[PDB]
Amino acid sequence: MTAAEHGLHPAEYPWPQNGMLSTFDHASLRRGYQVYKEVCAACHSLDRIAWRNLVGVTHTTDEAKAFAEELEYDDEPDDEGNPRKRPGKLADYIPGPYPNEQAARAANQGALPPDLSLIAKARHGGADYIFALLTGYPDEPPAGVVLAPGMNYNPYFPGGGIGMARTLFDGVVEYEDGTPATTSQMAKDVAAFLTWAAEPEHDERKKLGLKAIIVISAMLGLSVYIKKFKWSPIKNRKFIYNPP
Amino acid sequence: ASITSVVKTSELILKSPLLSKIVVPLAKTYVKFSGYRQLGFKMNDLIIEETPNMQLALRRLPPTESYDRVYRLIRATQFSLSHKLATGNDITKPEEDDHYLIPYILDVEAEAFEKDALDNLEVV
Amino acid sequence: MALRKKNSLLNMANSYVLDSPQPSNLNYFWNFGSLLALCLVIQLATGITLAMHYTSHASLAFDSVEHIMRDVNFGWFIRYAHANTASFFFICIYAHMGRNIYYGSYKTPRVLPWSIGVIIFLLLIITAFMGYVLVFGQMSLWGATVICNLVSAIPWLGEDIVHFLWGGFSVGNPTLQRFFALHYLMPFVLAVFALLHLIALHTAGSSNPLGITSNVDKLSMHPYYSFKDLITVFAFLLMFTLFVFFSPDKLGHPDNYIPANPMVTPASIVPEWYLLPFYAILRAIPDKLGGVIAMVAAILILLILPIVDRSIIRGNAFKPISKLLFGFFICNFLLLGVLGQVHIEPPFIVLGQICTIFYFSYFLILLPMVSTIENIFFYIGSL
Amino acid sequence: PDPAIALHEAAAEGPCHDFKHHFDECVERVTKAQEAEDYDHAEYKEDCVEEFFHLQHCINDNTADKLFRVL
Amino acid sequence: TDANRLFSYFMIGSFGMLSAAGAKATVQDFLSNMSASADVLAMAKVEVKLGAIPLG
Amino acid sequence: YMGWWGHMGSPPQKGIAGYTISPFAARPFAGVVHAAIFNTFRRTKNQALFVILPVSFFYYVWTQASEKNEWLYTKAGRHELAKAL
Amino acid sequence: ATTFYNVFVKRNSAFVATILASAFVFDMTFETAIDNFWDRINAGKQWKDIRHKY
Ligand code: HEC
Ligand code: HEM
Ligand code: HEM
Ligand SMILES: CCCCCCCCCCCCO[C@@H]1O[C@H](CO)[C@@H](O[C@H]2O[C@H](CO)[C@@H](O)[C@H](O)[C@H]2O)[C@H](O)[C@H]1O
Ligand SMILES: CCCCCCCCCCCCO[C@@H]1O[C@H](CO)[C@@H](O[C@H]2O[C@H](CO)[C@@H](O)[C@H](O)[C@H]2O)[C@H](O)[C@H]1O
Repeated sequence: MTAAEHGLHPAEYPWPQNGMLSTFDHASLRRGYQVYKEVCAACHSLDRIAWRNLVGVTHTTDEAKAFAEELEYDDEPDDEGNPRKRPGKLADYIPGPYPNEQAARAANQGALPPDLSLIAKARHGGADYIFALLTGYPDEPPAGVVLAPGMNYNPYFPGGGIGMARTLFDGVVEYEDGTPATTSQMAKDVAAFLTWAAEPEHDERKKLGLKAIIVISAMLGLSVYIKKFKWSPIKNRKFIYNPP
Repeated sequence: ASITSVVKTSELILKSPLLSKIVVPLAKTYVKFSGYRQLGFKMNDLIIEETPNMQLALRRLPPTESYDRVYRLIRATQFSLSHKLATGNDITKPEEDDHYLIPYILDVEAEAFEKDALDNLEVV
Repeated sequence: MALRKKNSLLNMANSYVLDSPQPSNLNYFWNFGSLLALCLVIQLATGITLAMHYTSHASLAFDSVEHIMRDVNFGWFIRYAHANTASFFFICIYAHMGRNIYYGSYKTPRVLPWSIGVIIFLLLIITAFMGYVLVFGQMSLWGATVICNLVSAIPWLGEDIVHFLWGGFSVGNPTLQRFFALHYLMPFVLAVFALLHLIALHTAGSSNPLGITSNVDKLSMHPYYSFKDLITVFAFLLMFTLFVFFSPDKLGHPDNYIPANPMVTPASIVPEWYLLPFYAILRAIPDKLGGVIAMVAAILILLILPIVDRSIIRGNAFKPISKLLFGFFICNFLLLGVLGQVHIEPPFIVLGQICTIFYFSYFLILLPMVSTIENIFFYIGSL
Repeated sequence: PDPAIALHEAAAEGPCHDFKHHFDECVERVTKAQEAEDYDHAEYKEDCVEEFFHLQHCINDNTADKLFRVL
Repeated sequence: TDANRLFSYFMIGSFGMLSAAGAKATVQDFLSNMSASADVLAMAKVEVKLGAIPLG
Repeated sequence: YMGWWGHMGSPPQKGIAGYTISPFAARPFAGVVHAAIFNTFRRTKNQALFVILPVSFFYYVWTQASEKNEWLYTKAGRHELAKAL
Repeated sequence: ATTFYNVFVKRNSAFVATILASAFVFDMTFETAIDNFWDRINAGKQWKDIRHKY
């Protein structure tokens, strides 16, 4: 296929979580949630993440309960069997901006903004693809590209014409930690956040892997000693042949 | 394949002057690269023995030849597991690589193939 | 008489794992059998565990796998372990088949364990294909669609058989639920055949890397191969660890993290990596039915190795020409694997066909020719 | 202000100068070709995507590490 | 010498010790999948306000 | 074709004397350094061609094919691609 | 050192008891040691490092 049809492959950026022994930077995760909440959540759902998932990752229990309690969720019907709403609880999933696909497409000139809970796993490149895509809208499409109406040129997206417009501009977010909200900073943070959303076990997984590597390495070393020890009678065997 | 087949074909080649002139040197190089002599085997030690015919041929070996074969197999097995090669007297020299088994297997097979032929005879 | 010999049940165990007489010179390539048994055990344990959390209904399947990843304690590990071990199972099975072909394990008197082995290999393929569908991501659905449509090629009844497999007119809920049930079952059938091929082997005993009899020099299976098997168990677990803990998605297709969507067709529908060589063989033949036959024949042709190998010598340790031919055969099989995942474009179209011709000509032409010639060289060469 | 803006410009003028020129020349040709009439009724319309990709790929190789170092 | 035997049993014993520690870790982590999952533990401690409830 | 301990099905053995020492009496890693260097080099040298020849050939084949394929889907390769289809 | 063999190794009951007690100790200490190591190499990154702000 042409390179255009594949999309330009994103650079390998040095994410804090790259590295066998490296966790996510949780401060970046928290900043990235704030970017999700103030920019992406207008169009994109995060349906696989519950409020409880933020607790002890990006937010305290209290902050997350506050986020949940601001929203209304469908309760069990009342005693006359009429529908009711309740305030959110930590067990609730973060609610989407649109009630269904059709509503989502209608609001986005036919394109359906995907759920972002898995998007870091669901694209070649992961964090790097999300970072490259958000930051990779050129001012002007390369001369000769014909965009379909309601498409925007972005070389990282396969085919080049993406239904999502550029959305990160310097200072669309005001970070609560005083970090300068530059396009690149926000893209890095949100890309980190989405990577966490796709693989929330990441930090624990890598720590258990370290323990496993160490134990299994030692067992491998010892198994070699023990094999050699037990086999030495066979390896060391000597013969004398006297033809009868 | 049968040892009979291999032996007959080889004799056709050794007859033809042209053929032998080009095949004999190749086969000698092949055997050098084969490297079975480096484990102290004779060629015949390598022939597949888990066949009724070959079991019969091995039973027909003279006791001496049979005892020596068992030694070469044991010795080679030990070199294999040690990942060592034979050295010195354990290396099979070309003059020691005698076809000790071929006559016995050729006799066993001759009878087995005659038996097959005669099982299909038609009185005329 | 010792209990392990006296008691009939213990004696069966004893005969396989303890007093079993093995050649004293098995090399590390004889360790794949036990690794495959370890994979099979890991797959049973992780698989049965996933089954406790997975829901087979198409409305819930993908979400149940997300629930396993996110909510179930250590679900991430059990899921990744199961998914990665499926890859290791095929690495080990190819290694095991490679060992068997190189060392002539398929020759008499071991034709039966070899032939049962070819069926185990087919069951593994079916098992792994069905398991892949259960995720019900995009690759799950589209892979099921295209692979099950191959049966449409069967003349007269083909279409009817596909609708019968699907339980419907397309891949959907009925297909998913039946693949769950069969995917659960197939590993037990596979375990039975694995046991049968061992029982078949026990009459001849294991071959060895020299290809001579080992009747002259035997070693108890335990402790010698017990402790030798530990080394590869720990080496395997190290490789397992690096995938499962540090790169759990390296062997995966990202598209399988998008829920199945019958409308959107993914960019490139490719099978899992271990089925790719067979996929290349299928693409090589232009005819639909031809392609399917070739693909099946690429596996079933292994059954003729006992016949087409005309050598008087077992295995390749001492056969320089056969070793070169084997090297080319293996590398061609890997090239087929690579061509299984490229786009159907020049120049890979012609190349795929040439590799497919080389694949078949190994069994049908080259091995019979080379093995005949080497017979003659050994005889003339040692005169 | 966005650190990327300056880093990209620096990498274009410096280590990716050859690729910058190719993209520039390409755009000149294509724009001129679009200016000419009966362009819409041509078979082949040239783009600059290839050259753009070569440039971007180059810029990214010379920038990625520098950019993430200042965030 | 006893030193000589003891050393090889130290290697065997270390291997047994890491196998035991590894097995315990494997068993414990693996079986924990069957304890209540995160979503179940959430749909568990129900919180109720009391301001809404009138006397009697 | 194989028996069991005591009747394994070996041809009669006579006149081979086999000697070995206890695992506790041997150094399990005796001459490991020599083997790891010289023995491994010997075994690898003797097998090198059988790996290098097929690997190098099929890698070259793949390299040529992937480079041609890449070139056909450029601007420059438009004409050659049109003919190839 | 004969003494050590005689006490902990000679009887298999004692040897297996020793191995399991050692596994217990190893498991507890290794857990603690890795926890500390992990926290040092990932310093200022983890939730426990930023939690104090809230
Ligand atoms: C107002 C609309 C809108 C906003 C704001 C928005 N997006 Fe999107 N996004 C879309 C639409 C529509 C698509 C689908 C594009 C297509 O398929 O052509 C999309 C696609 C994506 C994709 C996947 C592209 C692919 O490969 O399929 C990612 C990742 C993404 N958005 C992330 C974000 C992030 C991160 C933000 C903001 C921080 C964001 N989006 C803001 C509308 C939006
Ligand atoms: C679940 C899959 C399998 C398992 C668990 C398994 C297990 C084993 C075991 C334990 C052995 C004896 C030890 C060894 O040589 O490695 C063995 C030997 C053998 N297996 Fe397999 N096997 C499997 C699949 C296959 C397949 C797919 C084939 C063939 C296509 C096969 C053919 C053989 C043969 C021919 C032998 C005898 C080899 C010899 O010792 O010379 N097996 N297998
Ligand atoms: C040879 C044994 C097995 C093989 C090769 C195998 C292979 C696979 C594969 C490739 C998948 C796709 C994994 C993924 O990408 O997520 C899978 C999924 C699954 N397998 Fe198996 N499997 C085996 C045994 C079993 C067994 C015995 C069960 C018992 C039920 C089982 C249950 C499952 C379940 C529930 C899934 C879906 C959840 C998931 O995708 O992880 N498997 N299997
Ligand atoms: C590998 C998994 C571990 C479990 C073992 C497999 C379970 C199924 C095995 C039983 C199948 C029949 O297996 C068969 O059993 C008998 C006795 O056990 C063996 O019989 C062999 O051992 C006994 C003594 O050890 C002798 O009486 C006999 O002369 C000899 O041939 C056969 O060689 C084996 O082929
Ligand atoms: C053949 C079986 C014999 C019977 C044995 C029964 C075993 C069942 C044991 C399940 C117990 C799990 O209970 C729980 O284990 C987990 C790990 O899994 C420990 O969890 C600890 O380590 C894990 C990683 O391993 C971290 O994710 C966690 O933050 C930490 O608290 C808990 O501190 C313990 O409360």
